[PDB]
Amino acid sequence: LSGFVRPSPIIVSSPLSTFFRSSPEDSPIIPETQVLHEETTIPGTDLKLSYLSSRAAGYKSVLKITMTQAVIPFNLMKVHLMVAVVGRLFQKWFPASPNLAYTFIWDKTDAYNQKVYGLSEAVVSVGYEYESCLDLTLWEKRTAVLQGYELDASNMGGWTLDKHHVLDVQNGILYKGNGENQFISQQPPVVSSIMGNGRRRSISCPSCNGQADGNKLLAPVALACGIDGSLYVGDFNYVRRIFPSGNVTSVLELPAHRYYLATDPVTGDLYVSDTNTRRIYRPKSLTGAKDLTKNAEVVAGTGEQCLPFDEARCGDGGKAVEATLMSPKGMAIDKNGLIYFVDGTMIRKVDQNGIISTLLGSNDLTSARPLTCDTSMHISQVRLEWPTDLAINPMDNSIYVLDNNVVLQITENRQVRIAAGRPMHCHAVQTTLESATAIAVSYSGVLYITETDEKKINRIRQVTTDGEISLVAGIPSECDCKNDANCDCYQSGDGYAKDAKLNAPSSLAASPDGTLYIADLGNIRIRAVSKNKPLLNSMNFYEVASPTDQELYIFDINGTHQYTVSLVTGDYLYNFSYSNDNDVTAVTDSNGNTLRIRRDPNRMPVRVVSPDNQVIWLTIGTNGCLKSMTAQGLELVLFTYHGNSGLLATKSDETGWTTFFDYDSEGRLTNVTFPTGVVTNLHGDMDKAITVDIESSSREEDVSITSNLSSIDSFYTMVQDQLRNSYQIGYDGSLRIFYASGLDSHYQTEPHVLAGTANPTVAKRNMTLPGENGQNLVEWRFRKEQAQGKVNVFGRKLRVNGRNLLSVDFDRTTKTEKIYDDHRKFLLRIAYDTSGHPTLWLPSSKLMAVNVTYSSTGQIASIQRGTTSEKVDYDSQGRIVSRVFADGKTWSYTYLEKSMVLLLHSQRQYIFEYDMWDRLSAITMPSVARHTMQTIRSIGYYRNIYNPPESNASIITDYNEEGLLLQTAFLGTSRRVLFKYRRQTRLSEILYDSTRVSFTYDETAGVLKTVNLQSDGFICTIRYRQIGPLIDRQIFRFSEDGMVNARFDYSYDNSFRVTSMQGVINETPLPIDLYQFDDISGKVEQFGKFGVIYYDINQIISTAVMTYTKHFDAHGRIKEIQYEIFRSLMYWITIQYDNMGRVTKREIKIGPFANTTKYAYEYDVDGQLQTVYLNEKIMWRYNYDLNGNLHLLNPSSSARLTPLRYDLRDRITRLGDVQYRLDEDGFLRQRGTEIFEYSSKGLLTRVYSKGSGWTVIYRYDGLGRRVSSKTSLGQHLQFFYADLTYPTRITHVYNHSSSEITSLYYDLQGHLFAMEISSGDEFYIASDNTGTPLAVFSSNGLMLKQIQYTAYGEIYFDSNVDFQLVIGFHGGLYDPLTKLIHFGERDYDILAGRWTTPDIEIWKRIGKDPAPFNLYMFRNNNPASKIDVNSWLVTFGFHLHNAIPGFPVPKFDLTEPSYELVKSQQWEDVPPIFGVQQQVARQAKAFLSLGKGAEQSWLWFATVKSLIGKGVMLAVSQ
Ligand SMILES: *[C@@H]1O[C@H](CO)[C@@H](O)[C@H](O)[C@H]1NC(C)=O
Ligand SMILES: *[C@@H]1O[C@H](CO)[C@@H](O)[C@H](O)[C@H]1NC(C)=O
Ligand SMILES: *[C@@H]1O[C@H](CO)[C@@H](O)[C@H](O)[C@H]1NC(C)=O
Ligand SMILES: *[C@@H]1O[C@H](CO)[C@@H](O)[C@H](O)[C@H]1NC(C)=O
Ligand SMILES: *[C@@H]1O[C@H](CO)[C@@H](O)[C@H](O)[C@H]1NC(C)=O
Repeated sequence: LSGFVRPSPIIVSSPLSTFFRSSPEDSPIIPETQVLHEETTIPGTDLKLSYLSSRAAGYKSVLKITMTQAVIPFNLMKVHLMVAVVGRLFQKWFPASPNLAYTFIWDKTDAYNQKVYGLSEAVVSVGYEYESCLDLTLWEKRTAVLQGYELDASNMGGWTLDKHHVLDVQNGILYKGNGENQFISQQPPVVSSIMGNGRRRSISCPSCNGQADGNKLLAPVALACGIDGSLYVGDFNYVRRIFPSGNVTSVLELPAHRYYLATDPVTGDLYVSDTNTRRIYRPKSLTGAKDLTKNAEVVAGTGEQCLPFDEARCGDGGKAVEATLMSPKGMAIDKNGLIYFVDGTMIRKVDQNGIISTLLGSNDLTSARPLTCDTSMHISQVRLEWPTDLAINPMDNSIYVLDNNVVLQITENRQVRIAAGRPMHCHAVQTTLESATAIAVSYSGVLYITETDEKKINRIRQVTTDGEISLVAGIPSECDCKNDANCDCYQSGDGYAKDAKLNAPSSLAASPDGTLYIADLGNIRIRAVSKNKPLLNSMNFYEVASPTDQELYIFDINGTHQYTVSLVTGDYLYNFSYSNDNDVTAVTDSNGNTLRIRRDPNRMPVRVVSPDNQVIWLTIGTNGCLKSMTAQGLELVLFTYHGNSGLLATKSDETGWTTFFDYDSEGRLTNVTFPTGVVTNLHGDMDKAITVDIESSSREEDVSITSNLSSIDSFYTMVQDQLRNSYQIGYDGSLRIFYASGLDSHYQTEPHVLAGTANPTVAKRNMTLPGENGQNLVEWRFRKEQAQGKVNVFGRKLRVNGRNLLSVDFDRTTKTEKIYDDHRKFLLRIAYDTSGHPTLWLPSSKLMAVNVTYSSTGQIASIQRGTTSEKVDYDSQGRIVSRVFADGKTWSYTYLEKSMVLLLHSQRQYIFEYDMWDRLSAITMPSVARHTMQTIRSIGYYRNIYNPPESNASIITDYNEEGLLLQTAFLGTSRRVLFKYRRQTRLSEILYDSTRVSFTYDETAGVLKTVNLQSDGFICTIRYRQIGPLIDRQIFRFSEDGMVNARFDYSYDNSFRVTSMQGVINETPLPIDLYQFDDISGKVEQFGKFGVIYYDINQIISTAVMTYTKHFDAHGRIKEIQYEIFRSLMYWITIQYDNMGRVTKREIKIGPFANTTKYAYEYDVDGQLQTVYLNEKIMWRYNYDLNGNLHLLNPSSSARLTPLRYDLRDRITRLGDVQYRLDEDGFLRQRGTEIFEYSSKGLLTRVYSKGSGWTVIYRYDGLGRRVSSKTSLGQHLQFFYADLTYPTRITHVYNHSSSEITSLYYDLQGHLFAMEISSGDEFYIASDNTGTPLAVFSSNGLMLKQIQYTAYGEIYFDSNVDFQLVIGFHGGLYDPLTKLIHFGERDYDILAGRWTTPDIEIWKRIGKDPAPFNLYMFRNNNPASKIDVNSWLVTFGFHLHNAIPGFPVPKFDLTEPSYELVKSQQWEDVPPIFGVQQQVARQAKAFLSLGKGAEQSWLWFATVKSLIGKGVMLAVSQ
């Protein structure tokens, strides 16, 4: 019976529900499983709720069973498909057909109408039928996991509370409440040593029958499974029955020593393959007879050795007892009861009677054939080579025989197929195997091949039912265990099976609960690679942790949630009381925030009691599910469904954002309709990979998403028509990424030291640029100090590329902390509150002790850095009421009915309206200037409508549903900026009335290719070049006459540190830069030509002659900028601070031997510079109007009282004699004879003068930056920005009139200190705290220029007006002709004393924390001071932007970048679109985390009851 090939099933399962939004305020759609994830919020507490449609009843798991790729053989016509589930048994007959398929839609339901829960393994039985032998039918059975019903956490009508948790201790699933379903059983398995240690024991065996957990062993060479869980151990002379208890007895007394064992499933008897005595045994008393030798019933062989090779018999045909045998080997026994023993070199059969027969023998020299590498062959025409082991699959009644590293399976069709392994004659069938010394197979069909050459390979690679290999046990070791016998081959006891280091595994055995038993003779133990189980402590809890929130959870006996523990400090956070049916009813935070909740007699929540004593009422549906959350007055959120499916059909807010949802019968979200009109279309389909196709109906960005779900990883795929993103996700969480840019990061997993093996932790990040030196390696080292049951000192160290950076050694002795470095430079002791909050910061080396206590309602109470401090109070709602300071100042947050009135100490009222979510609705000044505000829902986009008082000139920012900006518009002059988006869901095309800035993205990589402004004959194109995502060459090409071209070249060294900069500007190359850094600490050793030495806070940016030191204060800020050239005193200022930190006394001794100059800053109670002293006289005053309007002042050099006047909108009208003109839409239109042209970006473009007759034009790029300034008088400049760490910090200035280039050098903070001209000149600048140039020196130390600045930094004293400087007051670009400081985005006026461009995003920054503000206020009217988070690494110098990538650089600058400029250095970390990007966002945020009302997607202002009402859909499909 041969020539009949085995069938080919094509089966797929459904993917699992482990993909949800990280910060759930952004994305509702995860098209992995098309599961809707929706957040909602309870008032008073940041605790949330969650929706997850995997909990829905209609979420039916799909098991797509297709049968053929139309290659049906000619003699096959019928298909008998059968499906075996938990008690549901489906059958359906088919006549055969090309590409005939079937979809089984499982109800997650037993046939006895039972809600199954947790994991389930349904068995698929694909059966075919031949035309040749109609009696013989095919059977190829597999398994397939299926998700059951998820366990009800809180019985919220299907909804899920956020920080609630429930543990499925039966199936091994942690159902989190945020949306995660941590599958404990799907993790990599746990090694647990269960018998003795590596020491030996002699032959006589004292203490031979008691308990065996530290019992010494002789040589365990064989193991065996059991239906009683009995582990029959072959300890070289003794068979020992390990009971399912502590006690372990002994049974029998006895290469050829290594006998093998067996176990009947249907009976409890024990079988011995004694090779030495040529017999098969069976004991009588397993508990123990008198003698251990005579407890052995012989089965076959009789000791006498049979014939070697003869085909007649060894005693065959007759009785099995009377026959003789030659060299028996390992064996098994059928579920029927047929024992099959290896003897000699062939398989020999014994039935229920004593009869030795043979199914497959050997010595068949008619078929001494090569190994049939493709198909099956005849039952008696197979040669065999060293079987030596046997195990049977009870699912298929298989026979797995280890034929020379190749397991050749034998099924009931009397055929021989390769199941695993490939010999020398020619997936697991693809690979070759070495030193296969034992086999086993579980009850799911998975094979287990141990491989031990005893030289760096002591491992077990499994083979599943498909024929694919996977390393599941045995780490590849480095130390040899043969030669180095004194090598600790035992490592990581109770670690991971991927991590555990074995030493010659001998035998395997598969218990029915999956606990695979490893016999290890090197370290003489019995390890058990079992399923992952949550631990049980001494108090019988479940200490399950997850450092995605840095938390430890503990559970009760049944596994429900009791406390929540912060994982590092071990201090308790939550208290969860229950009802009598163990359902959650109250929380209690460490500050007593008691979100209590009562239930129906049917255990259904109705009211919700908030910690700010607010009741929140709920309802129920006809399907027993929640419909609507209600608070006082307003119905907050409305939800309706699709009948009794439990699927969310409609989501309504309190506004009218009524989204609809559509589904199939299988529970797949195919259409999400947003009330702007933008819908999405999802083509769900199943193939070789599970494919979904999202179709945004406002774009052309159809994303194809396939899913290669393997038994190794879950290798997903994101495709946008050329760009392929694909992520490796391990079962532990080994998170490896294939971008299209060549960047291949790899996250690794480790067990937590406090938690155990039920917890994967990211500790090491591996990251791969496409290139040579693109190998970052940042690593943690977790370590505790254990003392008497509890953790005392938990330490951790961040390490990049080998060496220590930060020694975070937390202590629990007095709840202190010690963040430090090994070189004794850094020190920061942080004492903690008893409720788990950092209270007192104690740094050292002339620093200040910041102790910060906290409110009893939870929030902050008072910060105090020594003398500088402030105290606040609070209502019952946590609202701050008064804000007193340390200078006697005090603020009054005097609330009203849902509106706030800030009162200063000088009677200025800020009337703020609010929404229920506390957005900005209307803002009233101390005058009657009412800023009424809207947020509406239009066709395709939101509109944030701001309205100035008595104005139709509205500024309106338009947004998508993701929250990307679309359209800003100034409705005064009807100017507007359009954004067009291309395939990589990013900004492509700017458009404002003449100008087009076409971005484009690369096809293979996906980086920003071009930045190409086209406005006029002026062509402004910018092209890039990278190593992966990090730039190497940027190209500046122009096309007009005078303007020049530039191009820069970078270099990296074994990190993401920009090492050497070299560019060429107008065909003139520059000498290279040397940014010599310090990766021992994160410092900066040298840069350019300048050397930086630290003295414990201090800086000395010195050269061999030019020294620039700074002596910081006791408060962490700048205090004394001393500055000597040729080691002689040339410049030193000192600044002493008040109890507010503001600058008070400024003794600027500028000049070598000349007269000193000093100041004094008399502020007011409003906290602003009102009057300024010179050295011995008052010389300035500054009055202010009701709205912070500077309306009387002293000028630069004159002593007049120049009046100023203002209108409703705080638009400036007059400075003394000259009249200003700030127009209808906020742009500065006329200053005297000068009339401006602002652009639609809010950017100054052209300045022309009618009277004085001189024009200034500012050509800008597409990034909103300043490129070139051309005056009509002859000064013609052009800028170039060689920095990418600070992409607005300018570096090189081209001068058309002199054909010379000025290179720049800034300090560590950002202050200017040096200028080198590329025509061969050098300057040594010295700057103040504000960052502005005061003294200009040559290389000879001569004062070439001295400027005395006023309170707003316009010149009233100069030593030379010829040598001008572009960079002026507070580091911005100063122009002496147009009298305007150009910062990064806006333009400050030295004459007006305020801004010119009104901010739009100031309302986002003032809606959170209110303050004395204005639409044009400069530095909160504090024009000489710079700055609490109370501790920073940059203060003691650890500038870890260079060491650790993905970390935000401290932005100690005022020049803000543009919106399109932020998007440019954003390489591929977009706001996320798909759910696998939502998992890499957690493991990049929680890894980078070094320390210990809410909002929406840029919905700034208060909501409007718009035209699309609450309960109606508006849809636009392209
Ligand atoms: C919870 O555990 C208790 C004992 O620990 C047990 O009696 C009870 O049946 C379990 N289940 C529920 C739902 O209370
Ligand atoms: C989903 O949307 C597409 C296109 O609008 C439509 O053809 C399809 O019928 C919709 N499906 C459901 C279930 O509403
Ligand atoms: C990091 O990954 C690269 C390639 O992805 C590999 O060559 C290197 O050995 C890895 N290093 C570590 C420490 O994992
Ligand atoms: C802050 O520290 C000082 C001494 O360092 C102590 O007297 C004072 O009580 C502390 N205050 C708070 C609120 O911790
Ligand atoms: C540009 O060159 C002219 C030529 O005299 C000079 O006066 C001016 O100061 C230069 N400007 C800069 C910024 O170097």
